[PDB]
Amino acid sequence: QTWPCTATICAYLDVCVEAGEKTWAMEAWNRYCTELKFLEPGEVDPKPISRVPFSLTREELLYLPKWKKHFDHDPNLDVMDLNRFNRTREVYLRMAQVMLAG
Amino acid sequence: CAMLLEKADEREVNKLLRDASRYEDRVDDA
Amino acid sequence: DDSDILRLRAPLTYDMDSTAALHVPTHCGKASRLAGMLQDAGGVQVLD
Amino acid sequence: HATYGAVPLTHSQVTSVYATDGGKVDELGLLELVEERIFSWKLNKWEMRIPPNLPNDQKELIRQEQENLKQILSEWRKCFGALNADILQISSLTGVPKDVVREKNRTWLQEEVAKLRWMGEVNKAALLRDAFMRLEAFGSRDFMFMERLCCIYGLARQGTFDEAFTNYITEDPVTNDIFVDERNPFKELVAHIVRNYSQIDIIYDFLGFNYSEGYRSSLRRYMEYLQCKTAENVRASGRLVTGDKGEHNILFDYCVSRESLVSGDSCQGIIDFLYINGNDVTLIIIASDNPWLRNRQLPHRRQMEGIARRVCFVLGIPPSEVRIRNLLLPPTYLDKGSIVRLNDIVFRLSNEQSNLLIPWLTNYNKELDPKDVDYTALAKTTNEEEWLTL
Amino acid sequence: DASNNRFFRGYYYGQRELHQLLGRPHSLEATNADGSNDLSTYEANTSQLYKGIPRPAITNLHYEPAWRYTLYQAGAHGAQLSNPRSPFTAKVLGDEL
Amino acid sequence: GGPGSPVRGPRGYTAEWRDLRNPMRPPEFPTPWERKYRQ
Amino acid sequence: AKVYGAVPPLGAAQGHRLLHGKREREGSLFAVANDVKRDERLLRQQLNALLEEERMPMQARLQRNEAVSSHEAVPQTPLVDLPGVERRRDLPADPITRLFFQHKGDHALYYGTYDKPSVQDDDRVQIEKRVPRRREENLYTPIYDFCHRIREATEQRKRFVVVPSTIETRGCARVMHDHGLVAGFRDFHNDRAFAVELKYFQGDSTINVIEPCSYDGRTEFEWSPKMMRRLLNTHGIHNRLVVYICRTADNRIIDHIHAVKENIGGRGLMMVH
Repeated sequence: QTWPCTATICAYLDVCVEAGEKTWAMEAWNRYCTELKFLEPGEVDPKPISRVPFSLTREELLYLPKWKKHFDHDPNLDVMDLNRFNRTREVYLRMAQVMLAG
Repeated sequence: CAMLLEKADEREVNKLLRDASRYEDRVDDA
Repeated sequence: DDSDILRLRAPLTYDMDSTAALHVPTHCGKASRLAGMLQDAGGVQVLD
Repeated sequence: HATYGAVPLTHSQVTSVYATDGGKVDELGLLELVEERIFSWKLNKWEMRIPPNLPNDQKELIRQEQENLKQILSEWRKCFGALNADILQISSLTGVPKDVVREKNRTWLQEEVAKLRWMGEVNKAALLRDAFMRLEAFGSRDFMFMERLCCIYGLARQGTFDEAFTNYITEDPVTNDIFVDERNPFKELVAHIVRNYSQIDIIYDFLGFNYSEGYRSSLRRYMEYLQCKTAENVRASGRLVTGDKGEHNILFDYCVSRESLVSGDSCQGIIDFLYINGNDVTLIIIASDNPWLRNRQLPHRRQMEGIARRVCFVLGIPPSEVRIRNLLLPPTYLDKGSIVRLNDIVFRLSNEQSNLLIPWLTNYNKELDPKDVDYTALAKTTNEEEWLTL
Repeated sequence: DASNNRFFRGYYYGQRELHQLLGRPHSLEATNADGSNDLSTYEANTSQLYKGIPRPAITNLHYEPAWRYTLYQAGAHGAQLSNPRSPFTAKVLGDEL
Repeated sequence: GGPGSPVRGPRGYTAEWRDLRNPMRPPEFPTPWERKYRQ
Repeated sequence: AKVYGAVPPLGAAQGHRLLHGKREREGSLFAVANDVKRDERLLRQQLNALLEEERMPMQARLQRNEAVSSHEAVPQTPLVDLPGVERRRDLPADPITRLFFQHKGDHALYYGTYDKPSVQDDDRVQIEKRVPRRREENLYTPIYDFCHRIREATEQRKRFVVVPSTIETRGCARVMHDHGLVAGFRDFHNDRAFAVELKYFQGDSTINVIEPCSYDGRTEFEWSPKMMRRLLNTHGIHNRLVVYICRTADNRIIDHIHAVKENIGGRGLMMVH
């Protein structure tokens, strides 16, 4: 259940194209890169890193159960911030390549 | 149990009647 | 009205008063047993 | 998904963001289209939706209402799944088109099951009868119309699941061509919602979808609206609203009986609103969520004597005719009963002027949940017992 | 922690200190499994539900069967012929073998 | 497999409502159960 | 040759797989392998199902049978009732002759704790909490002096004992009253204490011995399910004669017999027989 970033999607679409299997890239598209946008004049260009990174207030530390305080580095948390550079056009290109390949 | 020509009215009439008969069923059960 | 009290004496139908007759001892023992007996008989039969 | 620059939306900026004029909108076509797309999601589709930069408490609030929207929407998902299954089963046993199934009478059933029984097949006769009987109760396409529409509105209200509804790769009928659907049914439906239902934020609060600070403020916005359309002149001075008439029309926002009840000076008759219509006075109370703290909440008879003769002193109203009454509403949400007796009695509104002023009341079916039924019935406590219980 | 492990719910040294610190009421024989008669003021006045960490995505795997895979077969690992009497082996080896 | 083992975890009507049927109504395929056993 | 239960005679047009015997499809090793695995785990699944029906407790079975019994086609909404019928009633007691007044549950806000009790039952003396005067002394527990109250009141042949009221103490009382080691008991919702009624038979008590598990509160004994299972066994014969009471992780007060039944371990409280 790790949400693939844009880079990861790129890689998997490279594998799709070289394999020539469109049916992989389609499900991958449909699931993950749909809402992927381009950058416009009103867009803000490379988006700042917004994540807090994870801490505990003394009440969070003392009163919470053991698991709520358990931080293993989890890919999903920064996925937003891996995507902050807008590599979208690459994804669209790869996807063109696949639809051609299939 | 009331059969009509309109679906909405059949719907709510039958709901009402069914609930009524359930109440009476509780009295009878008593 | 007298005719209305004359009506009271008639035995219970389901057409008039919409209630089954009481008969008490059978209801006392077999009320909770009925599903069992019925499904032993292979369910009811809805005829027309 | 949520990105830098995403904001939780208020009602006014939702009305601003989606504003589009178009005439032909099936409420029941679109609602089901959007519904269907949400049921098509997998759980990861709910993942990144919370807005990136917020104070942490506010983030917690948004997490709460998001999780409740998702929980409600899935809770409805499985229900719809079963419903659709039953439609499909009737259409399979009868041989009728899957569209028409919902509108059938009981007559049609008495005939159809006669056919099926007389064809010797008993199992599918009983099956059909079951399917139809529950499809009668839950089948109307409008079944829960309001809370569904409020769900979708909630989703607009977060200003994050916006673009989750478009841009999918799709197949076809036997054409089976792969294309990309660029239609966004969401934007359509929400635009329709804003164009038609003006007060829908008020409704969204009446249904308890405001988990923090809920349904109080929307009630006074509602009452104030009602009064403004009722009378010819309304001054709003702070927490007090009056008429320029010389005849008594007065709406007083007194205290918030939620905090002020548990906060300080434990008391009995803590109320929320006061409304004076002329010779009638009405105390409007919102029930507390403590079943313990309700028993006090509505005023002692001595307090009603007191308020009555105090109004008599100040407003100059004759003490012969004064009728002072209580209205206490459900704690976390607002049902049909409460709104009807708010419209009809507190304000005097004949059915046609209410239907004029408030169109959506006909579609609004919400009723008391079993858990919440008893808020009205209160513990009767003896006077020699006062040291023990509140 | 205290729910699945009996050594944590020992009262008079671990849990006594913990409750004194957090400000719960506590006693020898109490209502809650650990040492405590009731919640503290903070725990009663504050919902900790969505506090403290986001919900791990892998949780989804419970409610959605779509995500239960096994990438490989049982013997694709090279053991396929283990069962001497399986139909698969009768098909692979043929009868005379 | 007992209590020491790792935990297993967890408006309208559901799909589990339909499969259910009254013992009063005659079932699907009339499998000749022995009365003693159903007892 | 009349046939009952066999439904339409000669069934309907069904041949067996082996008899009809359509020409066997040649699957690639893929098809065959997958058939073997899916039908293997199909059999596994079935074996599981049967084992689960075999091991189902009677209560589960009864709930199931009478749940199906009442089942209707539409899932009907609950009907609105009287303002309430569902308040748990207050257990009856007499005001005039009393150990303690039965306090209403409607007063639940008034109540205190075992440590700091709210003023009630003034006409009765109030039991005091028993605490150590110095370091070497044991640290007493409501269970410790619960057991010793009962033991001493049994030796003096008294009918009633006033005894400390805590969760596991009145738990212990309910269990003893289950096994019939005690005539009766009641909690009046008095904060400090509640009362137990002792049973005598043939001139001596029904209780041979009653002993607490721990002398301190600083010592806590844990009972493995196998231990509680050993107790039940007297050289091959099943012995329920002696009763052992214990806490569960679930805050239940149980005897060792139910504990062994569901295979849960618990913390020891006392033995009695």
